[PDB]
Amino acid sequence: KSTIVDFNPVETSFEKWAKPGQFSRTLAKGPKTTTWIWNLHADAHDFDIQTNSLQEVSRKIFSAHFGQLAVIFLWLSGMHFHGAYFSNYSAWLTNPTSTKPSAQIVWPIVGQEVLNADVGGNFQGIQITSGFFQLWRAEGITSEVELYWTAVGGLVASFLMLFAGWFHYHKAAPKLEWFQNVESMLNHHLAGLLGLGSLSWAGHQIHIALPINKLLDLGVSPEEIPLPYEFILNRDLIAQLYPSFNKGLTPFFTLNWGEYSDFLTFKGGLNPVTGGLWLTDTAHHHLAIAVLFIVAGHMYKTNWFLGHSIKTILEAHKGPFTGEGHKGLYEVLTTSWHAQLAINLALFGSLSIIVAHHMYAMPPYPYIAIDYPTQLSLFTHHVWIGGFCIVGGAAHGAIFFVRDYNAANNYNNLIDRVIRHRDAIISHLNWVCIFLGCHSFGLYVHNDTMRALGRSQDLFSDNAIALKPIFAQFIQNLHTLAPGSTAPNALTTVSYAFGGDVISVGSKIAMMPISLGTADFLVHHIHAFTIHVTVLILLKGVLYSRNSRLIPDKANLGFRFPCDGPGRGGTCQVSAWDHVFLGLFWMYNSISIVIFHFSWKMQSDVWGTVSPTGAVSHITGGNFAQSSITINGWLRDFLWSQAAQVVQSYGSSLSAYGLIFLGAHFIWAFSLMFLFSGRGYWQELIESIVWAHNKLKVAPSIQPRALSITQGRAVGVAHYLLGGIGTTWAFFLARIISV
Amino acid sequence: EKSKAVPFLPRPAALDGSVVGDVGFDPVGFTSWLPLSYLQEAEIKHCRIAMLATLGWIVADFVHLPGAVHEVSSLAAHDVAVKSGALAQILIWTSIAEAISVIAISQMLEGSGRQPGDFKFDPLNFAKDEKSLKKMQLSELKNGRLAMLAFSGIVTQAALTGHAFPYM
Amino acid sequence: SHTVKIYDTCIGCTQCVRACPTDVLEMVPWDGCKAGQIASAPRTEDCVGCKRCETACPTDFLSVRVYLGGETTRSLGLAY
Amino acid sequence: MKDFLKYLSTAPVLLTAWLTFTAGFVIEINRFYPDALTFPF
Amino acid sequence: KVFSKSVPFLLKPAGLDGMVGDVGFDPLGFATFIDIRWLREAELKNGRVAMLAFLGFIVQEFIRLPGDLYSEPNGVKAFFQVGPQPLLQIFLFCGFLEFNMHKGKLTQVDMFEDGKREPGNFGFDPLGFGKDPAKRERYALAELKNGRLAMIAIGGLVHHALVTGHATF
Amino acid sequence: DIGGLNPCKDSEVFQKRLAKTVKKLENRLKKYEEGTPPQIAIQQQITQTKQRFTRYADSNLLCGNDGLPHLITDGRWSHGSEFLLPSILFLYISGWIGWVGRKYIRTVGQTSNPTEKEIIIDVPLAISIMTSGFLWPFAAWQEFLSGDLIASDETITTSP
Ligand code: CLA
Ligand code: CLA
Ligand code: CLA
Ligand code: CLA
Ligand SMILES: CC(/C=C/C=C(C)/C=C/[C@@]12O[C@]1(C)C[C@@H](O)CC2(C)C)=C\C=C\C=C(C)\C=C\C=C(C)\C=C\[C@@]12O[C@]1(C)C[C@@H](O)CC2(C)C
Ligand SMILES: CC(/C=C/C=C(C)/C=C/[C@@]12O[C@]1(C)C[C@@H](O)CC2(C)C)=C\C=C\C=C(C)\C=C\C=C(C)\C=C\[C@@]12O[C@]1(C)C[C@@H](O)CC2(C)C
Ligand SMILES: CC1=C(C/C=C(\C)CCC[C@H](C)CCC[C@H](C)CCCC(C)C)C(=O)c2ccccc2C1=O
Ligand code: SF4
Repeated sequence: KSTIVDFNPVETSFEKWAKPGQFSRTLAKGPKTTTWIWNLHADAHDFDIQTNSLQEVSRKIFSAHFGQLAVIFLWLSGMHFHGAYFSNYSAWLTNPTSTKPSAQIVWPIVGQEVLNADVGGNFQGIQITSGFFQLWRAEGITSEVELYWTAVGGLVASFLMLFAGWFHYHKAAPKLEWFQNVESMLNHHLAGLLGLGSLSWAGHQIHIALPINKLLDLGVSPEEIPLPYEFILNRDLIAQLYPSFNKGLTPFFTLNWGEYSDFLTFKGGLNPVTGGLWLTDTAHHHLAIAVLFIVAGHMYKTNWFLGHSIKTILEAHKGPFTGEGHKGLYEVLTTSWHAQLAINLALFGSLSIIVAHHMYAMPPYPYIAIDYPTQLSLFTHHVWIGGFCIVGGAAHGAIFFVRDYNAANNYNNLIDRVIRHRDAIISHLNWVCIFLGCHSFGLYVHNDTMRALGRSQDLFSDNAIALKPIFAQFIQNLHTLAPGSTAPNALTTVSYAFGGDVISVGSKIAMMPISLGTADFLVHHIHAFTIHVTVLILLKGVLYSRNSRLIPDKANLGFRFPCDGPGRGGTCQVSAWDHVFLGLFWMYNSISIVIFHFSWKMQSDVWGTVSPTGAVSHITGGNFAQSSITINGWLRDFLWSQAAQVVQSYGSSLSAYGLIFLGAHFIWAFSLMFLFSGRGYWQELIESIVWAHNKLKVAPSIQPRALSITQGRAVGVAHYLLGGIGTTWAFFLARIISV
Repeated sequence: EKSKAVPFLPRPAALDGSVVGDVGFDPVGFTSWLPLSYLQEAEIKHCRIAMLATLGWIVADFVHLPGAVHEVSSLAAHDVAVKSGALAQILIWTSIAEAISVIAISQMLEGSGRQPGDFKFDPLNFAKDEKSLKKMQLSELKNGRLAMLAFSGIVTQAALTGHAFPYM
Repeated sequence: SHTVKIYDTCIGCTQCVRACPTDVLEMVPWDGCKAGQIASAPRTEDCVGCKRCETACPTDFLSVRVYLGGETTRSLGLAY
Repeated sequence: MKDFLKYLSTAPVLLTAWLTFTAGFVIEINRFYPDALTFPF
Repeated sequence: KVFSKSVPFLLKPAGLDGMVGDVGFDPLGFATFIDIRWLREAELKNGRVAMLAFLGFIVQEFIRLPGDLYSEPNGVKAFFQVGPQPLLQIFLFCGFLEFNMHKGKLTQVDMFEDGKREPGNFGFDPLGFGKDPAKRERYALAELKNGRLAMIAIGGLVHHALVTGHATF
Repeated sequence: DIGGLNPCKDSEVFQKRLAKTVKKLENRLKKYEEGTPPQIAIQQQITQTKQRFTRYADSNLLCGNDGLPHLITDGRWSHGSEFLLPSILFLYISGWIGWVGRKYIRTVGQTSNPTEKEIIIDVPLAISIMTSGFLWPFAAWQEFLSGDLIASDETITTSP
């Protein structure tokens, strides 16, 4: 009878496994039409409509989190197992600059063995662009046995998380008060999870990754490198590489932290041997992060007369312009899972995009900057994940507004005041979007039409009307001057992208000053415009989710509904879901432009080879500066030019990329059937098909119905995203692996 | 209260007295969330398997079947027997027995009345009344636990030091 | 303004009237069904055409039918 | 094992098992007799 | 609880009661989700085919027919040397037999739909063995046991020919 | 011969294709070492390529001017193994599938809960029906004769 958990709440039985739709009150009666099948999967994780108790929803969410973490652990275990058994990691360790990472071999069936490429190191397989080899090298993993043991540990951890989810749904489910301890949860997630994870990783780096990687960079082969445990039992194997361990932990406890400058450095730049960040800098960074997060975890009052109450902090932040201020926000975020999901997903996607930027900007792994496929894939993948997560955060903000928003509890607070002037916000955001689009894109079109008319001096180019990004160049200058002036204890700039020397590893450029000209001005304003339009769609969905001048009772129709009818001139897509659908489209557009800008700019003005005398030759040859300012330039010098490797991949080991290119084109075009058409035509065609089936006595008892309007839109957008992202995926991968 | 094995720990609350080899040893409470019959069947299966395994390991390090394939130590016999297909036959017949076991354990858990580990295999008698059956069940459980620990030690020592039958 | 017609298949279940967002339909006495009531459309000038009325109709092919016609600031749902 | 067998009788599990078996025997026919453009007879 | 006579640690299977080979052997419960009459018909037909095929092995390796085609003591290699023409004629003749012996109703859903069909009872008894009902049950049990043994032996002989290649001897 | 094509056994471009593929595979084989699994895999690729080309040559296959086997599907039994025999095989298999599906639909359509037995298949009855589809050509031309294959006027029709 614990005060935090309920014991044996749900019986572990297979009876409900044999009753599909048991969770829903409407679906429990059984299918009558094929719409029931689709409704079954669309409501599976909508725990809000399955129970009327916040406690049950919270417990379901907790167990679902455990299942998700078990799935993630299984995926990581699979990655490590493939590295251990079906990879050339050992060969890549001895030749990182000449062996391509491969960790998946393809069975010899139907002639598909051509996919096993010549990745080097007496190996055949698919080249890997996830950068696991570089990460494992940065971890100090020098043998495939360690990868096997990490895979075994991942399997054990996945089983543990599965057992935890089962235990906390069926044997000991926490109570609502336990879930609502946001102060305790924040304290623990900030100190324990974040800070202690940073501290543990700093310890691992210092004791395992720092010596092993230093020996690897010195040229010591992985076979004669001591086993990682020997660096702990023997204080002399690590005190030779870093002659500060001879003093032990006495400098730490005597506040003489200057003695540890051997392995806790602040250098900046990149390791000249590997092209990645100095691992001493990384260990010092993780140590500082650990201390900062542990300190930050002692902020909120949990169980003693010590710390802050988030309710008292929020309620004190009022103002003349904001009425009641943040009063009621604590109740909103402690009684609505959707609001927490909105905030967490938005910040999580933004964090993913920031991670993507800082990855290539400052390569943190050895021999990852010179693996161009890995860098391109990591950036594009993380930016895509960030965009999807941001759209999801907007969607769940809209869901909270529709479902969990209480008008009485939010009288004259920030949420109320935002809804009260939603018109002004949306109208000014509309004006900003029109201004930004007009300018950015019409400058592009003006360049295109001036070039087409033979007026080269009328373009918005560097040798013409020039739009120099002076503000960004000022920041670039400030960073390259930071070491010794504003960061006096730095030896080198944080990233060579801001300026400095060309860093090359094995005649391949790792990082180099990224010059910003009029071409970068236009593409940056294109980014701003696309982001603003996506924000416009999502914010219009969130703010007008409850009511509008069209439908004053839109909240009574729910978050997900197709329309209110053909009246009022037509009320299609007025939902808030139909705004997360359009916003998904515009996020695809924005992220596609972002990754295109990254790919072309890097290939044209960063990546390449360096001659022995210091001459820099890039992959494309600097065509970004003069040919990325017109739409015809993007079509020809980027799309047409770099699509050559994809279309000429047939018969080679990259033929799978051409096949996926074609299939993604097919899927993207397939989406337009659902996006352009309507439900009535398909229902009436199914009518004649059903007539034929009845004529042959083969009409199913479950009456076949065309997909609902909302499901038609969902299928269309899912296929559109899959096709477009897969086309860009195949194009990028084939292009950057070939060259 | 105050289980027999660990006198300072409470009785596991699922093992009162009515099981052979029940000294109240369950400190981590495995019986609190798993069926007792299931755990008993698993323990008896492990006991029998490890008894056969210990006897086979010790004997095969002394006596070899005729043939060049059977001329390896028990430590290295796994990779040789799997290549020759010797372990494939054992796998096939063990899988047949284990499918019949799936049926048997399911029936035992859903009623029936079959005692855990009771396959009624008794060509000779060796157990005529309840008392003899209980005594022999206790002997089987104790010998099986001893053989499980013994096989564990044998394998660990042989892997550590590639020695013959004395694995010291 | 749109046109709304009521047909004698009306069972007088009132679901159309209580679904109209602009108070177009009302229940009037009748002798053609058990409930003794039939829907009426005396305020079609306020009809917006949202067709919520016939989404709540349980009869086989509807007893209230909305025919979209000429548009008006009331029928277009214009707050401006 | 009365409701578990009923769960295995559901449409998704049965379709997954049948399609896995179907792809399996197709792939194995194409392994043992590869590159079959015409009827073997 | 009764418990099976064959598998003594398992409950007695259902649906086998009035049969001529009941030893309570059905651990997987195949008689619960498959018609027992169809199962006995299939068991009897498989057994009879296996018996004929085992006798065919033993005679083929010994006697054989005159001709170049019929000159392989190994049954597995004889299946290939004989060519498709003699085998397809056997296939068509067996099909004709199947059609005429079951009188049209050949499938699991069609056979035993009307009942009145003892499993495995084709009425084939020209030599008259089986007029006495006392020995009829013993003959049925002997046929079942011989059929099962011949299924095991037919598999054994076929796989011996595959792993060795010469003959059975 | 038929349509101006020539047998692949006498098509020079066919042998040129075989030689070029083998040469590419051998050049790939040259960059690996000894009896290592990559060399074994490439050698297996070469052997399979040679076997496939030899089988296509000795298969009554007509090759065009590009040295690729062309299919003669006008209906002649001479090239009957290209389309006609696979056509018969597919017709048998697909008729089997359709027949067992229709039989299952009609069988569970006369029970108390027909819709339940469509998401939760009656595996015993499903297995019973599925193995009975080998007589689908005969069953179809025994149910059409009895009028049990086609509905007449209980089928629904739209307003016009
Ligand atoms: C220092 C203590 C601590 C630590 C380390 C964590 C760590 C975590 N919590 Mg958590 N939590 C804590 C205290 C702590 N919590 C307290 C005091 C409360 C009550 C207010 C909660 C309430 C809470 C909820 C409601 C949820 C989490 C979730 C999570 C996970 C976030 C997912 C993630 O980042 O993946 C990082 C993953 C890893 C690093 C993998 C290794 C982590 C393992 C599992 C250690 C977990 C520590 C655990 C608390 C120890 C208890 C053991 C048990 C025998 C008592 C993460 C594993 C979320 C989640 O995913 O649910 C499962 C979630 O929904 N926590
Ligand atoms: C932490 C992440 C997270 C979480 C927990 C949720 C959770 C939820 N969301 Mg949500 N969402 C997210 C991210 C997340 N979402 C993101 C990133 C987006 C932007 C795309 C959305 C957009 C969104 C909408 C628009 C809606 C939800 C809804 C819901 C609720 C019901 C979900 C459900 O039943 O789906 C069950 C799961 C499915 C139906 C799976 C569908 C399969 C997907 C679409 C295709 C995946 C393809 C995959 C990549 C493989 C393709 C490869 C190909 C080759 C085969 C639930 C509370 C719905 C709701 O009513 O909320 C109350 C709703 O209307 N969400
Ligand atoms: C190439 C196709 C295309 C184009 C041009 C646009 C253009 C636009 N969309 Mg978009 N959209 C598209 C495809 C496209 N969309 C698709 C496929 C979808 C489906 C998901 C959407 C969904 C969508 C939504 C949901 C929203 C938009 C919005 C917008 C507008 C953003 C404001 C802006 O930049 O206006 C400026 C106009 C342009 C940049 C177009 C070119 C104008 C030129 C360059 C300058 C002026 C030329 C001059 C006047 C010509 C005069 C001569 C002539 C008379 C002969 C803009 C009109 C948002 C909106 O309403 O606006 C705020 C919005 O909310 N779109
Ligand atoms: C866990 C049980 C087990 C397992 C997995 C093995 C496995 C192995 N034994 Mg072994 N063995 C066992 C028990 C076992 N033995 C016992 C109990 C004895 C004592 C009689 C022996 C005596 C023995 C000898 C003398 C030799 C092996 C050898 C070998 C290796 C290859 C040949 C072979 O399978 O053995 C053949 C096994 C036998 C000839 C005797 C087995 C007698 C069985 C185990 C007792 C009856 C149990 C019963 C049949 C259970 C029915 C199972 C049910 C599912 C139907 C192989 C690694 C050979 C080798 O390569 O040595 C390195 C070898 O020369 N074993
Ligand atoms: C004998 C047998 C079963 C016999 C049972 C008999 C007779 C009794 C039956 C009856 O009493 C019952 C039950 C009930 C009665 O009402 C009926 C009768 C009839 C009276 C099964 C054999 C079963 C035999 C089996 C399973 C053999 C498997 C062999 C394998 C797998 C060999 C593999 C290899 O040869 C390869 C493939 C390649 C090599 O290089 C490597 C290896 C590994 C050696
Ligand atoms: C495995 C097997 C039987 C296994 C039996 C087992 C395990 C029995 C175990 C038990 O009995 C015991 C031990 C004790 C009992 O108390 C309990 C049980 C449990 C009941 C039979 C295989 C039986 C296998 C058989 C019958 C295979 C026949 C193959 C034929 C005819 C092949 C013909 C071809 O191969 C050629 C000739 C040329 C090819 O190219 C073309 C074709 C046509 C494919
Ligand atoms: C075609 C179409 C239908 C009909 C589509 C239906 C009935 C979907 C049928 C799906 C089948 C029955 C199952 C899916 C079969 C696929 C082969 C499985 C997916 C492939 C896997 C690899 C995922 C609509 O209902 C509809 C509604 C609104 C707007 C546009 C449309 C629309 O375009
Ligand atoms: S159906 Fe399509 S068009 Fe007609 S109302 Fe609903 S959404 Fe608007």
